[PDB]
Amino acid sequence: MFWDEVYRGTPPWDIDHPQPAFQALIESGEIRPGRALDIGCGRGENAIMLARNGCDVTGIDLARRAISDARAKAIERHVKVNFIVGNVLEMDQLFTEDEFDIVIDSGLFHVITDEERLLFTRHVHRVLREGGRYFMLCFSRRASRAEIESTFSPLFNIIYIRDVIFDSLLNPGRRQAYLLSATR
Ligand SMILES: Nc1ncnc2c1ncn2[C@@H]1O[C@H](CSCC[C@H](N)C(=O)O)[C@@H](O)[C@H]1O
Repeated sequence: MFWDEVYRGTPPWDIDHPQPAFQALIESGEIRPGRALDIGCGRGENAIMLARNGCDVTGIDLARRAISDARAKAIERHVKVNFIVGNVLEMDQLFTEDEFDIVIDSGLFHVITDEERLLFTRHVHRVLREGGRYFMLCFSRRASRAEIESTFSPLFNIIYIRDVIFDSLLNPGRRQAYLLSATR
């Protein structure tokens, strides 16, 4: 399966630290610690950072190798995180509605197929608590912001879309990104 193949190596988003956009949300107090879900969590850096800052954290990813490596990191860093193999489009089998204070999405929405985009937003909306926060980080230009807005505004109250930086292993390193903050 494609995502098993990418985690045979180190893809360009697979940095050795959490994304600064999410870490800044924690360090500024914009996010208050709570029950958090990291969808498409990859090798777990953002989920582990959330857990080290007092969140009760679950991470889900399709790729068993990413989940296994994420568990290894959690053990290495003496942090408790529930890392599970699973499909975000089947979360009605894994989580309840209204369960999570925080859902973070670091590059998952970016790779959801256009056919499944509406189903994706419904699953995310379902597991977010009333008044919870969905944070979605993706690559940015002008139409990138317009499609984020059109995709999420039916189901979510959009709080903001913010220009931020994204760390990567690419040869410019720091790239341009958009951060969506939204509630239900
Ligand atoms: N339907 C799906 N359900 C759960 N995870 C998925 C998925 N489709 C793709 N993914 C996962 O989504 C991730 C996007 S890459 C982002 C990885 C991680 N959040 C990071 O910032 O490093 C990949 O790890 C991929 O395996």
